[PDB]
Amino acid sequence: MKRAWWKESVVYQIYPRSFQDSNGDGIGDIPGIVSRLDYLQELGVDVVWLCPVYDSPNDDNGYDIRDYRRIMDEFGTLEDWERLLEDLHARGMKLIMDLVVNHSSDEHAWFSESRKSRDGEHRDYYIWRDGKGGAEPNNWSSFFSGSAWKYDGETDQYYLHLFSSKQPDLNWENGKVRREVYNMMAWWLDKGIDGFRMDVINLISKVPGLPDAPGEGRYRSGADYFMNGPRVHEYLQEMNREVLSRYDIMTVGETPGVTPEQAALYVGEDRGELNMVFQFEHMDIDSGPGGKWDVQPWRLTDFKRVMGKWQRELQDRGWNSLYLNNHDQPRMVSRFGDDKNFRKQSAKMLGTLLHTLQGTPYIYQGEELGMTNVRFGSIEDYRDIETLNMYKEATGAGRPAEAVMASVYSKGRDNARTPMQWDGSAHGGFTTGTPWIASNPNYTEINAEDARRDPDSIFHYYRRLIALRKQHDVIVYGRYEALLEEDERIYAYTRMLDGERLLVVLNFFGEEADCSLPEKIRFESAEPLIGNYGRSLKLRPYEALVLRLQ
Amino acid sequence: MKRAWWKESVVYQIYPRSFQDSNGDGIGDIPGIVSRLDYLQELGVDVVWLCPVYDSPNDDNGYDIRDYRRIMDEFGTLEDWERLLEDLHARGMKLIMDLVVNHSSDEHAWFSESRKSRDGEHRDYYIWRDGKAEPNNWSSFFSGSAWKYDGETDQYYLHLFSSKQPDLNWENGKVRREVYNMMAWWLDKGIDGFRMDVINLISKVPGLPDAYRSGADYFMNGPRVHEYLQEMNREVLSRYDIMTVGETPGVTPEQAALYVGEDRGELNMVFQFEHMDIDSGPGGKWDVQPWRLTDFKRVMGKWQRELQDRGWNSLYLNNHDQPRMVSRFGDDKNFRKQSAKMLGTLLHTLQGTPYIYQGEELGMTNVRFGSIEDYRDIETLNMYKEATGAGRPAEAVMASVYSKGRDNARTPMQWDGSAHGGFTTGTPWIASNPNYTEINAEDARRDPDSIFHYYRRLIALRKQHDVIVYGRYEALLEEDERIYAYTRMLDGERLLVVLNFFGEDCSLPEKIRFESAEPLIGNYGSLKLRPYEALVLRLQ
Repeated sequence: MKRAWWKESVVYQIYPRSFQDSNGDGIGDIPGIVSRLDYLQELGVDVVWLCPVYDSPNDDNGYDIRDYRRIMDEFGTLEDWERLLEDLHARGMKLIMDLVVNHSSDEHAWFSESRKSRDGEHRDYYIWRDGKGGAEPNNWSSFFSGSAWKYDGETDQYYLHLFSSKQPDLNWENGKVRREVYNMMAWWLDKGIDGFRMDVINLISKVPGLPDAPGEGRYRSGADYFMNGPRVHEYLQEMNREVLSRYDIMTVGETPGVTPEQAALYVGEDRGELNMVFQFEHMDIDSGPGGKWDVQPWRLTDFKRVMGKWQRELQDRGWNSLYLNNHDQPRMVSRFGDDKNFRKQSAKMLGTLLHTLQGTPYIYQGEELGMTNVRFGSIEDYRDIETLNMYKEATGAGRPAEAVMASVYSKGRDNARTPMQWDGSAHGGFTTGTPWIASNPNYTEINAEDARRDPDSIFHYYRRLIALRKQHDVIVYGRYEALLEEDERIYAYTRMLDGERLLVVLNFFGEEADCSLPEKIRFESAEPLIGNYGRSLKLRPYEALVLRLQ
Repeated sequence: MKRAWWKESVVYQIYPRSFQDSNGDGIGDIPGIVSRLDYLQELGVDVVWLCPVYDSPNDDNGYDIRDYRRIMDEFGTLEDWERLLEDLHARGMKLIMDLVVNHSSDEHAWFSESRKSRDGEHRDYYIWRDGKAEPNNWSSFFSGSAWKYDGETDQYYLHLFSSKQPDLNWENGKVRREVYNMMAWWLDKGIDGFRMDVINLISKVPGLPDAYRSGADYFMNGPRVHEYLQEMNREVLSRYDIMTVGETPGVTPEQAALYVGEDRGELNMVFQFEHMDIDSGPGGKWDVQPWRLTDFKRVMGKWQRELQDRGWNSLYLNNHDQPRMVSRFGDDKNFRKQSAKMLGTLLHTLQGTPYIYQGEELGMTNVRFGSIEDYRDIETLNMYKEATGAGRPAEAVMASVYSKGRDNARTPMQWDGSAHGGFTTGTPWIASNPNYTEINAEDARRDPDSIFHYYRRLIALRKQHDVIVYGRYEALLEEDERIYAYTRMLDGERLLVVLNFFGEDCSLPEKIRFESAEPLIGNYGSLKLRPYEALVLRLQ
């Protein structure tokens, strides 16, 4: 439809804590990011998205912010940060920032002022309500564990904590709250950040009557009332109008459990809200009805459907973000691929997908190296307010630990927050000392040096995926139309733009499949732009080829 | 801010059923409206809002539509209707239509197809859900639950208003798309606006929550109202030159701003029910309670000040769903004339689009029939039944019906002093108030010092001064609980509207310095006081 940079951009997500350490603390630093910057520029990353790098008590790794206008002591100083912006702006690259705004820290001046009394202005900055029958005002649950309300005797009432008790949710139904949100955004936008990734933007508004959750139970989901709220769109349009407009930026949003059509009101060209959004609908292919922990077998078809559905739906007006792994999610080469049998091949084709699909590709740390989910011996080797709260509770319910651990091993978050693997030394040359979380012992195999050395490496495939992306318009803007849809072993689609065509045939299993191509897709000019392995319908295991039909 | 006709327009609400009958049936007809059209033109009415005049079982009297594209048999034919449009357009006047889109009828083509099975396309045109017993502890507006069970499908259907008013699924495009077609169907014919019925009740919280009790939190001011209205505006309302008012229950000045706002591109104006709950209390509408003039003045001023800068206020103190004003906020017995005139001054010397209901100009009073049998309203006659079940004292139940009932305003309009104030030749569907030997149109049109001519004079000056329409609002003596005073100023022009809301000291402030007294109008033809008096002095 229309052209823009963020459309033909590739964003690389950096979890600071476990990217690069420059002081031997074990916690990754911004200056550490600066040290490794040449890596990203060689890969060809265009935009960089650092996870939250603000002042936090570190209950949820930065998402609970004590001060918005201060860089987290552990990461560095505003200067160390300013360097990264400069260097990146000098390497021709861009910086994205994490907007965590529906919830704040307990330590934020506001909350410390809120809890003080029922008379202070700051009391309505957060959702304080009175208990329904000597308990919580609803049967809503926290995401990590337990209720989403915590009591305070100083005021004799509960406060909404849809996440950790240290993440008190903000009352966006207060002009003051919203107005202050815009100031901090401007504060950073005034400094030249080239975009704002917004954290759970659709959780910003709650149903006015703060209802309970039909279905009863001890503690259940209030997702029908906080998620995809009534005033969500009312505020974003204010945000755009108030702050986003006056700056040239890119805007992606963490919208969990949004339907394509709901997204269109976020992602829509003329909506004037956000530029793109993170749907979690393809993160619940392996997940089941009970929760994220309900790991279930998954059908390639139904996967292809959610991918295609989203691709087709937002195509005409709107832009799809392409992501299969973030810091909250397990790593892909394992999840949708063979971590053991065909790690390298798996990653290459899965990467092909997100790169030969329409939308803004996102890459998370280590994706390029084909990093695998981690399986530490004990729970002690883990550190996540979700993991160690799902364990505690489930074990308190008498549930088998081996079972509870099996869930942690596949659906955990620290499966992705392991010290990145740069080299084969101690801690994959991340920290000189000891890491805050154990490093996967794979670094003697999975590392950056090997990749940058090995010409047939995952790193160098992604490079080329990015390289051809900049060298053909079909890849970015081209139409989407799938083939052999019913087939449960071959994911095949075509990207066409103007007269240009692309045939992306993929094999999601470790079996040599039958490339029985249709006739609808005629060809007299086979032009393999890229291939996992360098009519032979015998497609190799976990193989991926993007033939340019032309 | 900006200028537009609907801003300096006066709408007259017509309840067809009890306006004028031209076939002795008792039921008022559209052709009957045509007969009496010279009355409205005389008064000065610019726009005419007929209540629903479409094919209906007549359960809720037009608000249950079996066919949207057909005029109710009892009212006339499309031609009889077309005449009214032509005559009105030829008298320089306009027609507003009722848009009952929230709820269809059971007899409508869709519902009869919906209930058929779980497979037909029409199944998702309405809100059918599985029970939980019933889906939710939501209650209907008339009585009982807001869900009725069907065995054919073994599920309940959402009926917020009545079992004969099945609510429509606005999360379906096919529903919405069809809504737009009928709108265009009428708009193609040249109707000069659309009064929309429970517009904010179109969208329900997706998970159909439990709250028998009010589910207002979810159906009212729902999550996709503003989403749809923009679509509707975009798809149809923008393509024609019209005026649109919306029936929005329980809307705060700020929620309205999203509906009434200039830049929102949704609705031109809305009907707030916040000044209809001054006399009402915490239990319901029936909880008649004593009311403070200050708190009344607040809700009036609040709304006037809030929507002032961008937006437009609708000025209404009685509709077909509400009791009459000369009685409610005035003395029906002591100073009917004075109560009527000062209450009219308010809505005519306040900023906004003044709405007049039938008989407001004649100072018609709330009706007190001997028995309940003399009443005919689904709401009235359903509470009475429920109340007897809880063992409510009929005396108390009727005392509620007498004040807060809807049939108070739907009695045959009193044109003259003959049988039925010259409404029907036969017998009226509802007994006519015997006041027609006192309260009538002829007397008004005759008597120069009549309520009719005061409203007319209010309508006149309205057209002759811009301050009345567009002027700024600022109140005075706000704490005073007896005198409702405010000032309307525009450019250099000022207006001082001093009003006495009771039958009994005009200690004017100095902030309001004047060196030119110019009484544009006055109830009764320096500082004084008078019973239910109202004067609009133009300080200038």
